[PDB]
Amino acid sequence: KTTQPNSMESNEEEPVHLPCNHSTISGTDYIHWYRQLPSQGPEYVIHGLTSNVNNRMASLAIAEDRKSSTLILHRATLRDAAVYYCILPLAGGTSYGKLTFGQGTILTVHPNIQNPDPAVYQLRDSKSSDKSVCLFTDFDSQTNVSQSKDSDVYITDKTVLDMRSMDFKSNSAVAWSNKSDFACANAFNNSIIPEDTFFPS
Amino acid sequence: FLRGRAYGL
Amino acid sequence: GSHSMRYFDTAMSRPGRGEPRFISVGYVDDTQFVRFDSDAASPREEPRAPWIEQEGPEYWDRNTQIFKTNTQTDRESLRNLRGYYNQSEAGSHTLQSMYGCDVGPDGRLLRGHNQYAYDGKDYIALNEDLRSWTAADTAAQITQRKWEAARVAEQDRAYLEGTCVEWLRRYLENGKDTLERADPPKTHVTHHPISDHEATLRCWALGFYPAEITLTWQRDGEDQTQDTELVETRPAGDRTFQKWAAVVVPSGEEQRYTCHVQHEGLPKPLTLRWEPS
Amino acid sequence: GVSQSPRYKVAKRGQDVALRCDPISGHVSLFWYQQALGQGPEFLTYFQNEAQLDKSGLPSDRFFAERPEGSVSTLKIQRTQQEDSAVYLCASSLGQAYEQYFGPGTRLTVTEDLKNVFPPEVAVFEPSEAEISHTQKATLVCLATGFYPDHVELSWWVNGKEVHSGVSTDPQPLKEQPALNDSRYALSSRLRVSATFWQNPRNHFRCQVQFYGLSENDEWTQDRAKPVTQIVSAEAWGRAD
Amino acid sequence: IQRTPKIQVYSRHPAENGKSNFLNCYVSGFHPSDIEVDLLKNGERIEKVEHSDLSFSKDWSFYLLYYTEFTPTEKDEYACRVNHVTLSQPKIVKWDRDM
Repeated sequence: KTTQPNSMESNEEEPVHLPCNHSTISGTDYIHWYRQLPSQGPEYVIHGLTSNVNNRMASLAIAEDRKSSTLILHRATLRDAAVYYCILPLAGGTSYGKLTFGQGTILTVHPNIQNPDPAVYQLRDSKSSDKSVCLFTDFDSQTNVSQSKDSDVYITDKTVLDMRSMDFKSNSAVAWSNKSDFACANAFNNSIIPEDTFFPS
Repeated sequence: FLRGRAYGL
Repeated sequence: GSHSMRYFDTAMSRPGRGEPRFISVGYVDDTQFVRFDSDAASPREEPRAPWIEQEGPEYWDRNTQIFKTNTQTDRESLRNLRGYYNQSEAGSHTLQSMYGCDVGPDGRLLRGHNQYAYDGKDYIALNEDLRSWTAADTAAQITQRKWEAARVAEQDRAYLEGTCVEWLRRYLENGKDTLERADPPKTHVTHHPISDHEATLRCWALGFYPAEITLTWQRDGEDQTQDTELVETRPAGDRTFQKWAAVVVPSGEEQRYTCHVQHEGLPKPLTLRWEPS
Repeated sequence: GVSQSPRYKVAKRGQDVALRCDPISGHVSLFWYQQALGQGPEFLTYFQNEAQLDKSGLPSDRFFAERPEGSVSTLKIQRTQQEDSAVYLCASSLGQAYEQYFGPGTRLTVTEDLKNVFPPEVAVFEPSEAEISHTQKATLVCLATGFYPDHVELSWWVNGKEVHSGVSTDPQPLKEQPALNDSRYALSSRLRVSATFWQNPRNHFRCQVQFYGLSENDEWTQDRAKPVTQIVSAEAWGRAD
Repeated sequence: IQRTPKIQVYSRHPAENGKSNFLNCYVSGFHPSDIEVDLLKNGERIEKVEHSDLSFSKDWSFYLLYYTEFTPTEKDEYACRVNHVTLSQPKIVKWDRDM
């Protein structure tokens, strides 16, 4: 049994330090790390005993008394966003490999938006007539998007979009309703957004 | 105290 | 405090007869303190040991649990080995392992060991430096690549440099009233007529411990190491050992021979000869 | 890598389900795990070749697993219950202690009645002229609503070919009726291209939603079309202006 | 790779007619570990017999000790019967008070 933070944040291009505590570890116990990208199966990252295990993308440092350890990603990227698990498969010799992923740590990797221009536009249907959607986009990663206070209003989580060739990454959230006592000026009122957010006429 | 071997040949 | 703790494992497949059998006996020099057998009806160690039973129930359950995890590991190994050598499923095979550590009076580690054998022949052993392997044939080489890729040596080195030593100089202290002791040999020399011109002179050494010992004959000071019959050291069935050296001598010169006995439980090498009565 | 089937399954409370796993060839060890929403995978059973040696994780008698020739493995669940809804993972390896390679897993959902299964409606929202002006960029938004179970795969298609560059889909669906326990789901995605690309009327933009629902073996007495595995898409043409 | 077992039959203590003692039959140096051992008294098998726990030497060969309490006499004969995969026929070694 191990324990680690429920979540951690980081910006792309930065080394990430994921901690883990395993107080009752044995001298024969190996420290393994697995991760699970969104809607995918878990995958192996690295494993070690005592000495530091280095590798291109991720290295592992183990405390001298071995009651704590850190998984080190030398340069986070958006693809590195996922759940990381600290595991002791052998359990002092009482186990054989069977994996006990705990809760793990959800690593969110925020993009470095180097050219903010927050705004909330209103998008029309291409087929219906009175269906509208609000799009809050181009805001920097400091900004967090919270869920509306209304049950008639739905809001997605912010997600990173990357226009691959022009390498233009940008954040964006979407809100929408069935009502119409719903404009975009009030859509994200339950969120702390940039005072200079642009609201078209 | 027995060694806990897990890696088979 | 100069001894050694060693484990002797055995895994023997029993295709066409039942399930595999597994044995794991522990040793501290010439004294067995623990025993784990897969045929045991309740996990009681039919080889229990004083200084061992003084540890809690956590210890005994913990070891018992590790042992059972190991029966699975060895079960996987037998099946892989069966494949590396292309053997059928019916044939019965054996896998044995020997590991432990030696210490000096210091108490610290002098050397660590970890060797495996298949069907009675060496397979793979851990090197002096406890960081590399030595594969006998090309099948063991398969296990070699596998073990270093997974960096298994580090877990072996860690057990030997730590657990093995730590627990040894704990068994030594909890049983200093038995493990550091030495039982000296009781020695007498019998005379057995072969015929008219010959007779056997047998030199016995009984009730000693440890097993280590050296019996030597001599004719007028000349070592008879060549023409001497010598049996294999045998257990008496009470933690003690026996052994005897014998030489054939012509009826009459049986006074020119002397037996020499060397043993830790002896203050000084002993010298003896046959005395009629 | 490791394969698993089916990738998606919807079951009525009380029926039996069968999941399958095809491990990497040659791998001796094979493990099964169950993963419920927000939780980490949970060990279920283990196989050393064809022999199941550790089943300490099987919830009850309802779960039965096999692996006849020590290769393909089957996990069958009798009388499925709501607590069975989870993603079942499969992992194989060189030996019990070596690194495990997992499969894409089977996403299983257990509902009370198949009448709860609804395919998604799909709508495409066109880029605002405000966004075009302000940034010379255009963001198309796709909205998939009213589906159940939560088994959908959304993709974007431009002029016939599938696109990835410039796409951002929600990792997880929003519940439409959070309060209710049979709430259907809504998913959202975005495709962003430059103004001059969306301003070419001859460019075709299609939002595709692959829905996984009832199969032939499933019974259907309702009057509305059987919610079968189908794809539902919405399209939009570039607007000059 | 098999090795035939060596047999030694002897008493724990030097035999003295009348004094209770222990009869031993030490089988060693064999492979594989499967082996059948019986202590005999005037050709007939002794049923009151216990044995040590299997284990092996550095050379990987196994060894075992079978034993039974007894009181030597003048006419009585004792022997050890051993069967093993490496033996065409059972190996029998008579107990010799002087060896």
